[PDB]
Amino acid sequence: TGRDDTKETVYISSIALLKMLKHGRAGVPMEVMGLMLGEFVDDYTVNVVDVFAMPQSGTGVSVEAVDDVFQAKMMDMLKQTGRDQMVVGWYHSHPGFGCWLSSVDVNTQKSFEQLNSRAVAVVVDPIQSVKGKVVI
Amino acid sequence: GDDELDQEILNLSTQELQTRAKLLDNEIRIFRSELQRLSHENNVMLEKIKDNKEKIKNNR
Amino acid sequence: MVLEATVLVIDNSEYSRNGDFPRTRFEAQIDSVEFIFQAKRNSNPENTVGLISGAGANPRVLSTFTAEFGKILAGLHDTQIEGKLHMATALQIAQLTLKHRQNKVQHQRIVAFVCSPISDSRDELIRLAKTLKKNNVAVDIINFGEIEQNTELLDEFIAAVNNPQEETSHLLTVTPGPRLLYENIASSPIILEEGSS
Repeated sequence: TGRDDTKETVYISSIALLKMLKHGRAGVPMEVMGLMLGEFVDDYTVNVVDVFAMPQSGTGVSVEAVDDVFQAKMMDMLKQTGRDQMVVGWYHSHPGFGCWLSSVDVNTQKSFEQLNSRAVAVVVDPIQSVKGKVVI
Repeated sequence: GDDELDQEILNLSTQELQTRAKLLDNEIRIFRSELQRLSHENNVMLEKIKDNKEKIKNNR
Repeated sequence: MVLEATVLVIDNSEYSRNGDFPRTRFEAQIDSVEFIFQAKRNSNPENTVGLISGAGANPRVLSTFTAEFGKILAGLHDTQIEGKLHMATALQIAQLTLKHRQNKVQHQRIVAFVCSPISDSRDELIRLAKTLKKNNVAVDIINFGEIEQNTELLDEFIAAVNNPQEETSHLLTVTPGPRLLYENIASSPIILEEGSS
């Protein structure tokens, strides 16, 4: 047999959720992004313990607007505070459009999937989170 | 060097001139501390402009 | 010695505005630090130096461990001399700085300048002296404060720290008379020091 892939449900800790909203709305309509720090345990649980934001650009998301130099410094900042675990993916915020990956975003995602196959992309809509529903 | 030569044999003793350069050794050990202090700050400053301008060219 | 992290404690005082040493003691200490950094770095460049002061009514970290020669130097530009070194708390604050290191291979060492007679209690400091070696911290005391007419509480501190341990406590007393503070300390074994295992 091969490897079988099966359901997962992404559990967004209360901390993680506020940060994405705060960073994403504030930077809208310019695209916002950041990495998700967390851990995978189980085979049905992606647990995102924390997120942070990586520096915005007016080229929005790009494969080279991810910026690993900044990722590396940030990782060492969590390491000294004893909070580093495993980066479980990336999130990005589309402005007022729906949740769907753009063609460019597919290739951004293809990169993180090499590094860890369990990586997700979490697409956020902040201007639509001012309903009684949060759209993510 | 308008001093510590045969001008200054007249003004004060030749032994004052022996020791005087050796009080200028303390004095340049201090000016060297301050000059190297200023080497480290100009090395950090220039790299702090690099950090700024890198975002700025992306937006530009 | 090699593979070593060193917290240098600089005693900040009005005793170091004294012109015994050249042309105050503080301006002599500026030169001394620069020399010490290079000595260790040319023995082994994986060594790092941290710097704390006595300045204030409580010690403070001016530099955590850094491989940067200029960060130590910058720290001295920031520090203020109207503060007074309190040695009991400075040892304890150094012990915490010595837990953080670039690598954990780097040994633990304190170097302490003394420019004032210490008026903390002997029995109080003898507890601390024995705490150091459990943490594997030895302490080199450059003494020129307690020799302006004062007893050696130090004699007891150095014996208590010494034990089988490659970190080895040293008592150095530096001629207070003009010969240039930095010259004597630099010329004194500091990278020719020995263990005790």
